[PDB]
Amino acid sequence: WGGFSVSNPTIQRFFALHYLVPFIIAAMVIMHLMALHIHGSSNPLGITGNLDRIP
Amino acid sequence: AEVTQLSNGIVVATEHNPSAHTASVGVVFGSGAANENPYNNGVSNLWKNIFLSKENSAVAAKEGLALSSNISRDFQSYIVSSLPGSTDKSLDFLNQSFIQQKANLLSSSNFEATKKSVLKQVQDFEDNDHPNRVLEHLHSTAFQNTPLSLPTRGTLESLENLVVADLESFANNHFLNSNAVVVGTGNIKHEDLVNSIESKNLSLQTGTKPVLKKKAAFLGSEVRLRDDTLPKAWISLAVEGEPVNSPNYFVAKLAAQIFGSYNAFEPASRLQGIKLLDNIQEYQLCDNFNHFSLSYKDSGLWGFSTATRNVTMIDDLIHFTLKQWNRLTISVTDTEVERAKSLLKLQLGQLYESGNPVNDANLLGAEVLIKGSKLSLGEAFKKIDAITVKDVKAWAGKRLWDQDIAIAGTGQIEGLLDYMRIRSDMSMMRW
Ligand code: HEM
Repeated sequence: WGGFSVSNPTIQRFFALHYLVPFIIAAMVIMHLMALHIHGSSNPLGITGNLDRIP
Repeated sequence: AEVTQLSNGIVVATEHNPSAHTASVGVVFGSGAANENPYNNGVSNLWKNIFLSKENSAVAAKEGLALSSNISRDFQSYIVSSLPGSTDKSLDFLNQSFIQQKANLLSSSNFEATKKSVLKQVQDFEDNDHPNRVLEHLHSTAFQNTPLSLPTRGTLESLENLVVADLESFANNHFLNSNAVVVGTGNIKHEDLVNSIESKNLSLQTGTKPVLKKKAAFLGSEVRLRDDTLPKAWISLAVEGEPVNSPNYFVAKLAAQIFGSYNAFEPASRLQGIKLLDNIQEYQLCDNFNHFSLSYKDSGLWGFSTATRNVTMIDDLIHFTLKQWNRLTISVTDTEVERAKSLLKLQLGQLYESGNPVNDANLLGAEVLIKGSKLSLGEAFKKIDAITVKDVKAWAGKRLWDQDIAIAGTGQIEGLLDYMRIRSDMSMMRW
């Protein structure tokens, strides 16, 4: 809180942390897309893709 | 000296060679494996193979004759080859085979020994001759539901469904005089044959024309025969080309000439002055390729054909090549064009000027059928050379750029990409 209540040192850190974090999501979206990448997407059939891929 | 052409009912054509050790005579029916139908396919290749069954070929083997036969798409030929002096020994043996005899070759012991060998024939082809197999299907899909589609050697399907009653059904309609031309090639005179021809009487089904079908047509399409057990990958691709007797017949053959034909093994091939070659060789994208402008009476196929053991990188293979094809429209070097004109001539030669009479026959027979006469090499060359760059930049500009293609293939072609890719590489992005 940085003090007695949700006060001023609070909204100010909440702004700063609001700036920071979306880059963390994006950082994380990248590992998320990396995992996605090494196995590739599934299908509305839950069988193997490897017989009929398109780009 | 300029090829002879005279008709007394039987259009008699000949072409003299004073330095030929032998000669050849025969007929060419102006209707081939593209005058057939869906379920009688291979009837024209069935006719060829009785004509060479031991029976008739032992006859002409005492006589000293050798027989030659081939079926194309627009045409169909029956040739006999012997020494130039035994020139009546040819004409008579021809006469026997095509007006005299009928059921002497059409036995139920003959025909069920030919059809039981044109069946093994078309079962090694589609089994182990992938480059032509691929090449053949290319027609099947580009010219789907239309004359050219029918494979020349016929489907193993419509080839076990055919009896002798069907060999004739095609014979008595399309084996006429008003659809044929008699040829004289090699070491004989015009006044030797057309004399020995008006020596013989009779007339088979006079007044009769052969019949017609819906004229052929072309449509962008694929057909893919994946086979991951076959060590290579075979692909053939093309656009709606140019017919025989088309304004750009030569313009189009010059284009093919540019990119040409590769064999990654013959060090000679590796050095050709072909731009595309710069790319393909870096990683060894393929084992070979070659181009073409196949011309037929009604429609044509400009494209190319490739084999490759390189499976992960076929996608570039097709890419580099189809991009090169774009230059033909937008940026072809004039000095490339000359190397074309030049090389076309050398190729167009060994085509027309080979020391083998049987070839000069079909060549003659087919051409003197479609346009009436043959065209001389000097005539051809006079045209080839007229060709500017603008010749090639307006032909590609209609025929090549952003037009539907026609792919086919077999082997490890998982890597061969899709149709909206491939087709899309027909153009390049412009401002
Ligand atoms: C920033 C938020 C997210 C982004 C940018 C994102 C991105 C993607 C993309 C682009 C794909 C490929 C297209 C698709 O399959 O939908 C995908 C699939 C997938 N996502 Fe995400 N996603 C997000 C959130 C999530 C969340 C919140 C979860 C789980 C809690 C998740 C788990 C998965 C899984 C398991 C797949 C594979 C789906 C399949 O097999 O088709 N993702 N995601």
